[PDB]
Amino acid sequence: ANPNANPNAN
Amino acid sequence: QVQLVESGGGVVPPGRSLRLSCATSGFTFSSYGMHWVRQAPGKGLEWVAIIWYDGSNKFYAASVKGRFTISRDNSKNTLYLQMNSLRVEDTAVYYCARAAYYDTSGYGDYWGQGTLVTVSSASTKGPSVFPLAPSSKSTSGGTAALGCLVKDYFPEPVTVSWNSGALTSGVHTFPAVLQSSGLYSLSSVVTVPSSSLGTQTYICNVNHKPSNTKVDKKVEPKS
Amino acid sequence: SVLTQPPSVSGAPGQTVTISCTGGSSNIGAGYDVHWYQQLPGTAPKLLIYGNINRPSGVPDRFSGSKSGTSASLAITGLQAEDEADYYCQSYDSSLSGSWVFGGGTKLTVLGQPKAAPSVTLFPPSSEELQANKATLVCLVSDFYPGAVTVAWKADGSPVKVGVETTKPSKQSNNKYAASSYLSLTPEQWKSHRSYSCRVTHEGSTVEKTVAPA
Repeated sequence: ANPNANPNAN
Repeated sequence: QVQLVESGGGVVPPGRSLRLSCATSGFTFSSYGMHWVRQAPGKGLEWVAIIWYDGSNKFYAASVKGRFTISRDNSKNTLYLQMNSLRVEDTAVYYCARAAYYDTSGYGDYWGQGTLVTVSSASTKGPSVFPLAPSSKSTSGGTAALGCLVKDYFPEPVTVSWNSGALTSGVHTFPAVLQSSGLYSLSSVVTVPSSSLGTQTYICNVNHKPSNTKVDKKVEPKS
Repeated sequence: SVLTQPPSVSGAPGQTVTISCTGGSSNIGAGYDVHWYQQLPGTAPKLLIYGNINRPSGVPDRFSGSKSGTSASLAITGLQAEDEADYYCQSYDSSLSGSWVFGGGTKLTVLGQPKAAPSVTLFPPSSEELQANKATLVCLVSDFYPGAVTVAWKADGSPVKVGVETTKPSKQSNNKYAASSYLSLTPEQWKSHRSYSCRVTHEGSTVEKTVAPA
């Protein structure tokens, strides 16, 4: 669980 | 065409619950992560929470974890923030923001207009209105300052007029202070000809809709 | 704030101003991108700079970002009145549990008007408030520019901290500023001093108004 990971489809 | 429209804010006592909503249009809602951010009156921005586009992940600020839940309804293009166990320190404008991402961190490319959450244990109370009487030494050239002190009301707002809206020239109504009691006070002052103080009546009209109270206070010269 | 910004910057129209944002080795030093937001008074933040240096297409060419080591900076050239706002830098910190960290913000003032000294009016407690067993001194400050003031209270020449509440300056119709300060006393405190003063400092210069129970 990385809160800085891309949270979008693209 | 990108719209983020928030609702759900208002005044609640500590330990109560509120749900905020962020209704979106103009983009494919289900393709985007969304954030909540808050700002205490007069202070900086504080990130609150994120939800993934697919709802696979949710993260929270330490300051709200255990109390707030972020959620989304893709069929309604709507983001929610469930706020439980509200504390006075949760008082803030809450913003929703569309997630964007660059290379090594994220940012918010579109923001809602904000909704104000006020957490207070103060109860609805109409103001006490005291006259601020003008000088009998004429003080400040041919012009006297007189006013009304609007003390210990809750919540905002109050409106003030003079002589039922017929006196607007030289009126200054000051923004309220918030006291340690949780109640507001404000003042309105009007600058008038000293020569009028004999012949002209000055009445401040104070309206406090939240308590269904109106006060009309006559302000008479001292000697 | 993980990210340190100057509380305030100012400049005159046409000037260049720079707003710094200082982090550390787990945020800006770690290579996590920095972004900037503009917040016009009473409005939501708006994206100004993303990925350290990029302007959204809607942002004028007067706004630019740079990043070196543990620091980022926003530069505004050709300063205009419309630029008067709070500016926030934003990144990510691997040593904290949130998606975003913010700077504390920088208030940008555009000095677009001549200096204007404050008008000060001090009212004593009304005999009705006293006759209702309370006492409020009211110090009303108006028509000053820029919108920074200090208000201090004195009882017989001695400073009073307890019972004071002061509003932040608020902009008027004429683009000058107003503020108010209240001092809450017992009628006993009011009657037990020869005088009270409201002392208003604006750009190093002070107006003091006194009232006397007398």
